[PDB]
Amino acid sequence: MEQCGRQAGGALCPGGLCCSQYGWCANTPEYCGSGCQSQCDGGV
Repeated sequence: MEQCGRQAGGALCPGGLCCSQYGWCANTPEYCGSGCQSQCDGGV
């Protein structure tokens, strides 16, 4: 799992993954919902 956002110098997730409020990359509501830092729409 890649890191992102505040927790990784502002980095975007690879492969259209959502960056959670904790700075981890995945595509579940826990990552793409409230607090999502980037690519919250899956990179559409």
